[PDB]
Amino acid sequence: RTPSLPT
Amino acid sequence: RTPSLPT
Amino acid sequence: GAMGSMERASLIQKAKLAEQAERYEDMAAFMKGAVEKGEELSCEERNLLSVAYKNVVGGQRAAWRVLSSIEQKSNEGKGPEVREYREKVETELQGVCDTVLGLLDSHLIKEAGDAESRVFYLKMKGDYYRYLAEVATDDKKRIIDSARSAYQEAMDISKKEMPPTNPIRLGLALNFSVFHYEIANSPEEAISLAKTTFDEAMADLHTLSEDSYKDSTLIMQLLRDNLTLWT
Amino acid sequence: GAMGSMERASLIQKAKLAEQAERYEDMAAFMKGAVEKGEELSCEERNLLSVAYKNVVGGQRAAWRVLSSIEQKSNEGKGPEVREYREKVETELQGVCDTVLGLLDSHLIKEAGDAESRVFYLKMKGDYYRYLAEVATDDKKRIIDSARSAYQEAMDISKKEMPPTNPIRLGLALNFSVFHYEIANSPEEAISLAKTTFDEAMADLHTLSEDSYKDSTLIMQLLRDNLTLWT
Repeated sequence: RTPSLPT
Repeated sequence: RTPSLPT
Repeated sequence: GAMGSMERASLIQKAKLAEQAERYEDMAAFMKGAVEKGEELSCEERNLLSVAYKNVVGGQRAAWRVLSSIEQKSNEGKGPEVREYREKVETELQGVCDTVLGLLDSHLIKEAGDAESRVFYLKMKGDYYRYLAEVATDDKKRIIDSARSAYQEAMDISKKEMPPTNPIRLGLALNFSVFHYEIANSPEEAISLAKTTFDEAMADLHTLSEDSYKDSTLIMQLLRDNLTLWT
Repeated sequence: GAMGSMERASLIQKAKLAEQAERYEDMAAFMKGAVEKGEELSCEERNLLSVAYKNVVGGQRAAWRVLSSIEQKSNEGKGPEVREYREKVETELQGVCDTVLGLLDSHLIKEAGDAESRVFYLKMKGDYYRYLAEVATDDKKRIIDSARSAYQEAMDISKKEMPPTNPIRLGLALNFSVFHYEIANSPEEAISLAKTTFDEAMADLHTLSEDSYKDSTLIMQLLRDNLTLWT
């Protein structure tokens, strides 16, 4: 999982 | 809150 | 239903999957279904029941404390929303406590003959009455005494039938001591129980395997932590 | 209903309370109710809508990945329970995505005229189609193209109407680049988009206040983190 934008 | 026993 | 159509073994299998997925509401629903099959629970199955609902009501209690703090600050000369939402969370919490107490009464406790199953369930009963006591405002006194009574019966059995290092006995003692300190306004009883429990366990460690030693000392450390906090 | 009888302002107030209490399912239900009042959402209210559902579907996706991993291991010559429960979580997840997509289509996007509201909602639409794509098995191609189309329209508007340091523009670019890398099998497009976005933001930092600088550079760091991961 490449991190997406939190919030 | 005094900690109670986890689990 | 809604778990009535699923096999008991499948409900247990899915409870373990739900635990891995940290889906505790699901886990609780699966374990409720398993209990409602009417057979007694194994040691591992009792643990699953505890884990599921403890996590569910744990979230609810944390939320309730947040909302209660805000409501308290709001007092001391807005609108009804804070109180409404705290009441919503409170009602949901009470519903979960009532559900667990219902399973224990229908019919887990009455069929539990072995000391460790009986003590396990009575300890649980004490806990869920304690959670009800945390939000109770004199219904409260009867609720508190129901918690006390359940803890006391569990203590009596555990002292007679289990070694002082038994993790179930230790965990019961730790929570009953927390009840004394946090609910019953009896800090001295809380401290006394914690210390005697810790000392009697210490004296029995020499009888234990390395793995049992690990299990017992972990809970003893939590007893000690509370004593350090209290004194 | 079920939020139909509550004031719009009370729903917003309770969404903020639910966020403080980390009760994101409640928060989402409150925000759904607020949207269904039919008025446009403010900047802060859009953020609340995003926060609520992102946390809800975030939990579901995490659970789905756990169960999917277990199911995959189970293959490679037990019973149907793992697949059943993964399907249960999957269905629930899809339901949440469909709910959010429903709010966006009825009628948030069509009434959003300002660049930043329109881009915000289209970015959200792209995200929830992306979440649907993560579990899709050729319905999948149309789902992927729906995600792409929403992201693309948001990109076109954001490039024309917003500065390169705008956090909404930056966040859209970061997620569209993740879509390229994780969903569309286009790592080179992902890397290209991330780099151009980062460089164009860098060149515009000098125009910003200290607070705006802080906001923009935070998201730029996340772009950079992904580039480091990808190269």
